[PDB]
Amino acid sequence: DFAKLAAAQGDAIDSRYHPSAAVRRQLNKVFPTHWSFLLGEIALYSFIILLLTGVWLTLFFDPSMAHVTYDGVYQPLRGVQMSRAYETALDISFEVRGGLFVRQVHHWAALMFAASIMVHLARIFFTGAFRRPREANWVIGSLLLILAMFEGFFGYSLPDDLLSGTGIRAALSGITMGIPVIGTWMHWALFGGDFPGEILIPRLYALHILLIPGIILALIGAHLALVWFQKHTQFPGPGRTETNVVGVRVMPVFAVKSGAFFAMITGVLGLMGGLLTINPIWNLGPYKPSQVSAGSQPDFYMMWTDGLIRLWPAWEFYPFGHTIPQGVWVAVGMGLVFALLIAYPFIEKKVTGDDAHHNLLQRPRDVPVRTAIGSMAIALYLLLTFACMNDIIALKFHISLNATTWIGRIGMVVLPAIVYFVAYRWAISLQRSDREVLEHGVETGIIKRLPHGAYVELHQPLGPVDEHGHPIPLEYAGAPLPKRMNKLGSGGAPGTGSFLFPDPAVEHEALTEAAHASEHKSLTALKEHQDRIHG
Amino acid sequence: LLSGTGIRAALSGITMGIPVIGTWMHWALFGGDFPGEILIPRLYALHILLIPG
Amino acid sequence: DEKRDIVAYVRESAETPSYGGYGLGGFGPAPEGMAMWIIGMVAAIGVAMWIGSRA
Amino acid sequence: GQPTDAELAEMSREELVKLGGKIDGVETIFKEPRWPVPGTKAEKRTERLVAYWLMLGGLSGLALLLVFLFWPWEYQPFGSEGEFLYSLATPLYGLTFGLSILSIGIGAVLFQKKFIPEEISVQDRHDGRSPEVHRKTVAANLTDALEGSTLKRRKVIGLSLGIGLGAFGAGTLVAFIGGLIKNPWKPVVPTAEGKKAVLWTSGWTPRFKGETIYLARATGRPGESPFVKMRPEDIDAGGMETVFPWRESDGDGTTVESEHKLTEIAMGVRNPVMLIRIKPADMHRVIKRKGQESFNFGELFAYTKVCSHLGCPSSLYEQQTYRILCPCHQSQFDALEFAKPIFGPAARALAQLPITIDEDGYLVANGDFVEPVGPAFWERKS
Amino acid sequence: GQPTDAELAEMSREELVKLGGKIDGVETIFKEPRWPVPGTKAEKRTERLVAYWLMLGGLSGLALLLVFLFWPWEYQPFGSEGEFLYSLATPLYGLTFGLSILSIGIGAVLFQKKFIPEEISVQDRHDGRSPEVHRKTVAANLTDALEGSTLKRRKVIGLSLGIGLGAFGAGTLVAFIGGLIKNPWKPVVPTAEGKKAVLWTSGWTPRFKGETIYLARATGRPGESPFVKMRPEDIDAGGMETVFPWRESDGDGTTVESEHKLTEIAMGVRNPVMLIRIKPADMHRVIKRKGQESFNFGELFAYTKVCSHLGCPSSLYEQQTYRILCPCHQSQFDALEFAKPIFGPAARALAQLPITIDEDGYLVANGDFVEPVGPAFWERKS
Ligand SMILES: CC(C)=CCC/C(C)=C/CC/C(C)=C/CC/C(C)=C/CC/C(C)=C/CC/C(C)=C/CC/C(C)=C/CC/C(C)=C/CC/C(C)=C/CC1=C(C)C(=O)c2ccccc2C1=O
Ligand SMILES: CC(C)=CCC/C(C)=C/CC/C(C)=C/CC/C(C)=C/CC/C(C)=C\CC/C(C)=C/CC/C(C)=C/CC/C(C)=C/CC/C(C)=C/CC1=C(C)C(=O)c2ccccc2C1=O
Ligand SMILES: CC(C)=CCC/C(C)=C\CC/C(C)=C/CC/C(C)=C/CC/C(C)=C/CC/C(C)=C/CC/C(C)=C/CC/C(C)=C/CC/C(C)=C\CC1=C(C)C(=O)c2ccccc2C1=O
Ligand SMILES: CCCCCCCCCCCCCCCC(=O)O[C@H](COC(=O)CCCCCCC[C@@H](C)CCCCCCCCC)COP(=O)(O)O[C@H]1[C@H](O)[C@H](O)[C@H](O)[C@@H](O)[C@@H]1O
Ligand SMILES: CCCCCCCCCCCCCCCC(=O)O[C@H](COC(=O)CCCCCCC[C@@H](C)CCCCCCCCC)COP(=O)(O)O[C@H]1[C@H](O)[C@H](O)[C@H](O)[C@@H](O)[C@@H]1O
Ligand code: HEM
Ligand code: FES
Ligand code: FES
Repeated sequence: DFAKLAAAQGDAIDSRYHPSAAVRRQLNKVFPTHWSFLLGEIALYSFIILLLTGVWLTLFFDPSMAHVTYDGVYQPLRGVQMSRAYETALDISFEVRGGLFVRQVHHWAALMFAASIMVHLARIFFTGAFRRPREANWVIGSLLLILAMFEGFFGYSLPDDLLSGTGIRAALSGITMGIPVIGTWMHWALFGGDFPGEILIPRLYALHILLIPGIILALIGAHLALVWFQKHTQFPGPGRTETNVVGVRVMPVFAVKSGAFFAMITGVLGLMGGLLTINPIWNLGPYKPSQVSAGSQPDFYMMWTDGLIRLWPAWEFYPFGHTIPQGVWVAVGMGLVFALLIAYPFIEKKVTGDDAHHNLLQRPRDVPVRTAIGSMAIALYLLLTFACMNDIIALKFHISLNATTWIGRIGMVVLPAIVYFVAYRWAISLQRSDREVLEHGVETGIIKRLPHGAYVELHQPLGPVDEHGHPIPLEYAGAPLPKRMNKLGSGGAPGTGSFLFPDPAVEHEALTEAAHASEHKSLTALKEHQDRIHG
Repeated sequence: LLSGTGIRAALSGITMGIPVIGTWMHWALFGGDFPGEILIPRLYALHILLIPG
Repeated sequence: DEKRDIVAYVRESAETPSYGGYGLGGFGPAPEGMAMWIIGMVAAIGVAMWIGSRA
Repeated sequence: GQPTDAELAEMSREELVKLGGKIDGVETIFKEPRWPVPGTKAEKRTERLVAYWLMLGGLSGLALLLVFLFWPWEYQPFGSEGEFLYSLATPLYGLTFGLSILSIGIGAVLFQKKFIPEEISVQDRHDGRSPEVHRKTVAANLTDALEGSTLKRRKVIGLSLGIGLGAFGAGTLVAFIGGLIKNPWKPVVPTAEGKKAVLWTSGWTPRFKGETIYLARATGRPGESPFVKMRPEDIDAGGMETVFPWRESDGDGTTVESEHKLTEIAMGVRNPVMLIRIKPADMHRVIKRKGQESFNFGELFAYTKVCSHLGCPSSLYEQQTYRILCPCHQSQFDALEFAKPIFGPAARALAQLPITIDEDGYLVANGDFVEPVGPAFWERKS
Repeated sequence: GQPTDAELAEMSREELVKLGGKIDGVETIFKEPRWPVPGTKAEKRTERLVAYWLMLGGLSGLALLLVFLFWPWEYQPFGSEGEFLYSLATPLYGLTFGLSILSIGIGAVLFQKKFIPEEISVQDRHDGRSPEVHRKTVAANLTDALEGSTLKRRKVIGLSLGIGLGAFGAGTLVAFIGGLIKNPWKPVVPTAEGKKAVLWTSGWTPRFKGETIYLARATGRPGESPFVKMRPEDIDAGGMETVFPWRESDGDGTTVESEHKLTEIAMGVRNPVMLIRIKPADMHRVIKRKGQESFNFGELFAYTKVCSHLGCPSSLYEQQTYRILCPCHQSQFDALEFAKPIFGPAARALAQLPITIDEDGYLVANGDFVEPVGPAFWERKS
């Protein structure tokens, strides 16, 4: 009697505790059903998969520089001195059943985590979800992005590899020693000595499996709690206002679709871990200061920092008996990048004057200057990433390596400007298109007038039509406009039988008019609620 | 010496004496025989992240 | 002898199948990041567009 | 406007759901089932579709189980029967797992989009500026806690608590971080000129005056005799060889005392050097640095491999251009001239090792680098 | 019974605190200040007392800082000038830190107990069985979510989702745990009788038929020649020596190839053995096990050190009692008889190594243990 068991368990729960009101509030919480609001969930799900795979990895990983000869199964690396970290990474790859798959899905989850964090940041920035109520949310999310970047750095640096080791040597060691007053001291504190200090990988292992994941988990908890209680913002729409949330309740629909989305994201990541090879360390010999490779790139989320290193033009200053190497330039650049990213909402409000409580998102077209600035920043980030990749770009796409370096150097001040101008004008022209639709109706096929030979596109008005043909223009309300009669009530009733065979006409008619009734009922309910809010 | 002797007693002997799956649990935990080269890394994971979490 | 060993390694690395799926060229970070951003992120975003709504 | 003391008994499920929405500020508008018409076969087809997706997920999960338990996993040497099975083993694990969970997710999404009823529930958002009753009551509670405590009236306690907390925090933070803090300039590495700091000294620093440091070539032999003495004739015009600072005392790796000295030589960050043979025809284009004019032994030039910018090895030697390129950040150093950077982030030249030949003709270092060899840092160029 | 729309403006702090308590179900009774009478000098003394405690905390925190920054820390070898300072270095760190924070805590407690007003606030506890409105509305919401979803009507979906989730969970759990699951009885250790399991084989198992396994004494020499061949004359009546299975191939630890075989010998769980010289007077009290009657060489008996119960070494030896005691759980084995347990948790006798002397008189195992030597397990005694 599962129904009786459920009832008895509910009564016992509500007697021991009293979660009825709280649970009802959680279940009844309404979440907007916009697709772009799942971008953060992608990052959350990738993070969960990262935790689950990282536990498995830690069950088999040994962090240490203790030198050992492999003497494993992988023949191409036998008798070669390597760190125990590399040896156990190879053991995960080969000796452990499914260890290669687990580590590959872990790395793919890391890449998807960074990518989805970037996409979510783009969504919120361009939609203006950081304004008065949620600047703190933006700030903690920026800290979260920085932590994710650096944890991925430490994660692919954990198995001491040739690629990851040379990346560490460059970024960490060089840029740390570069810092003027405390650079060498920071280097010695972090590595416990010179660069190959025998505590580096244990320290990174701790930072990567316990410390940084703990901070990220706490910050994700704060992030999700803030989103939960500062009810999720929404785009302007029929019944959507600054003081309501139009969407679906948590329990019946949102919970089911979020769980299913998590399942599908897990499936995508597992499929990638299977079919796509990620970081094949066995091809990469154990780290040695002398051995190198041509590629020498970090993961894509640090590729922009590496590209900054490459592109910045070797400007070194030599104060009285001292040196200020080119690494400090990039250190300051990264500092500026993070500072501006964290402080943008406050910069935005200082610049514009907006101190209003904003609960309705802005369309990126509707906010041109911010959209232009975001496009400019994305262009700069892409230029830096492809500058880091300039080695492989030059190799495959036959471009001189010097040519790619200087393309990056010039474009990091030219391409941002071009993209800013283009994005600003593009946003304004999207606004112009929206107003054209508002004032003339949707466009359709052309018709030749009866008496004379005029051609008229035979538009379709979206609002009340004047006594004559031309309609009364509507007022823009911040919501997208249907520019195709495709997406309106036109040409949308295929035979509802099946792909290969029809259904009885009675069934088809019943279904089609039932759907018509349901959709017009939804439209009428939204219209009535909209009229009720002010009217 | 002290703590490794304690491990050898409890974790190894008790685990490996269990009738149906004792040796299997011992080998799964230690990656092999008692002094298996993964015991302390596994305990480190368990002790800094997994169990404290 | 050393040159023969290098030749053997070159041939082995050239003819060795990529363990753990399609080997995206041989360059790790750049092909892997591109494959993420295309395959994984287009899949995720398209699935999000399917599940959610446009408005 | 009443809590429905006894009407809940006869209130139906729909009425109770509406009441809950009302209490929570949620008004459910157009909660309509997906299949109002009963008995239609389109409903059965959609049912079968979601069932097929869930069953595909289950079959793929069973496939994951079966392939994981029974498949030719385990590394297979090159060109051996079973290599193909091993190569597509992990792909099969990932394919089965991902397909299973993806199909389950697709089935769940289809159930939500086809069977779970459609709603446009609208929740009243009470964001911002809690009602004045709550605000003023919280303010009163906090202010009463602060003032009643009699703080901001015991000046001595106010200052003493601040001093105590500040001193304790200072002591605790300093004791937390002093374990990590180390002096980079503590003289530790022994040298002919007494113990010196690590950054100044590399494997090429003479431990005692007049020590012989051979430019030993690092044969890839796994462990035994990894470094072997070197002769100028071994290199030929337009050739580069990575050499290391090997000492007679640092004999082959057969012993345990050795194979730690050799490991230290191999792992020395500032140890590896590139010995390049400048072509005799191109020897006339060489421009030499101050104090490094006699460093080259005839047409042999020894430059540190560590890039002068962030310290990656600069191994990519290009002959017929005499350019030592670094792969980490694409910086070229003109080997013909003193190895000065002529492109890329680097701004300082690579340190040039003084080389010569000892008795028996083996290549040895004729001294130490006249400058620190790794990447630059604050305490440099003086 | 009204929310005080505009009364809050003139409501005082006490009234607002009472209102908040009322809203939260909290009635603050007897919230009285500690010092109603003003100007008294007992108040000043108490103020100064809490101030003194906080100032002691601050002074001790500064002491922690100064001691940590400037104290002769670092190990001092032994009987060395500075050894006394080092010995109380860490105690001083702990003393200063603990005293500082303890004094801060004492000051805070005294401030709470002497200055913060005393209250006996009583909160209304609404525990158990949320009001029927909430219970029934939650039940209605959950039941509407379940039934409206149309589940428990699509038997094919109900069963398919269960099958899919179960299969996926099975596959995922098996894939998670199969990396760990290893077969204890995979024949890996080579032996004269082919590869055998690790539990069956020890360091005393002859790798090839007729192999010589000397009972090498483990000298404490740090690294070089750790194991040295042994002779019967070395022990004297009532003597115990810990010996290991040393092979001629496992030469001294000078080489890298050696010092790994030797490390394996030292770290072998079942390798160490105790060689006991039974006193000739007491040799007549010896009882011998089935198949172990000729194992002893004259008055030499070689018993495994690993205790038969949980595998700790049984290193303690009592002569004139001939009792091999295990420190882990106080089990005694009668060495005179076959090393059968005559006390403690152990129930199986220690395995007896056959021993003899080869040419030159060096002690060598005359075979292998006729039983598994470590602690017992399921697959044993057959
Ligand atoms: C710092 C910086 C950006 C310097 C400039 C270097 C650079 C990126 C130059 C452009 C590269 C191109 C497009 C070369 C083709 C020749 C060329 C320049 C033609 C004119 C360009 C032009 C305006 C054309 C008009 C039409 C048009 C837009 C054509 C674009 C054609 C292309 C290539 C579109 C895709 C863009 C693309 C993928 C560029 C390469 C970027 C990267 C990082 C690829 C990474 C990558 C590599 C490198 C693999 O080898 C690989 C192997 C196996 C699996 C995966 C991969 C993989 O993902
Ligand atoms: C970026 C932004 C919105 C900034 C707001 C303005 C602001 C506050 C600026 C202050 C900070 C500064 C100084 C910024 C300038 C430069 C900058 C952004 C530095 C920080 C870099 C950083 C930590 C985060 C930026 C992340 C971000 C928003 C990236 C763009 C993400 C978006 C919208 C992607 C499009 C969605 C989509 C379908 C992507 C997949 C399709 C493809 C292939 C897109 C192109 C593409 C991309 C996008 C890659 O990332 C990539 C990485 C590695 C190899 C290849 C590729 C590649 O081909
Ligand atoms: C060889 C080998 C070892 C292979 C294995 C690889 C490995 C090591 C690890 C991965 C293996 C595993 C365990 C994979 C499965 C992972 C997993 C649990 C998937 C669940 C997805 C699934 C099976 C769905 C079935 C379809 C279905 C009926 C769905 C509806 C019921 C379900 C499952 C609902 C789940 C809801 C869900 C995702 C809850 C997440 C809980 C968390 C952390 C946060 C909740 C939460 C969410 C989700 C928000 O979106 C949100 C947005 C704004 C503000 C706040 C929140 C918020 O608090
Ligand atoms: C959900 C995940 C779905 C992922 C799809 C997975 C794809 C499966 C691929 C096939 C099965 C696995 C193959 C494993 C074995 C294997 O590795 O595959 C090579 C082939 O490789 C190639 O050429 C490329 C062939 C082109 C088809 C594959 C392209 C798929 C890309 C597009 C997927 C990533 C997305 C990137 C988007 C990019 C656009 C950005 C806008 C084949 O040998 P070969 O061809 O000879 O490789 C040479 C050595 O020999 C030789 O030494 C060596 O030196 C080389 O020359 C080497 O090429
Ligand atoms: C407000 C606090 C004011 C005090 C600031 C103290 C920092 C200045 C140091 C002053 C004394 C320096 C000379 C005497 C000492 C000396 O000679 O040592 C030196 C290195 O100074 C040390 O000792 C440890 C430094 C202590 C950590 C300082 C942390 C920074 C402070 C400023 C931040 C916290 C303060 C609160 C403000 C923030 C509030 C938050 C809002 C060199 O090391 P070395 O010769 O190699 O020996 C190594 C042994 O030291 C080493 O502990 C050991 O680990 C070994 O590794 C060994 O190598
Ligand atoms: C939170 C975000 C995380 C990110 C972005 C991340 C990223 C990464 C990446 C990219 C790798 C390289 C994997 C490879 O090269 O095969 C890695 C390795 C590793 N990760 Fe993480 N990780 C995260 C969380 C965790 C957690 C929570 C744990 C522990 C529970 C963990 C444990 C490990 C271990 C042990 C390794 C080394 C395994 C190996 O070398 O193959 N990671 N990480
Ligand atoms: S690391 Fe060599 S030029 Fe930058
Ligand atoms: S361990 Fe020896 S008696 Fe228990």
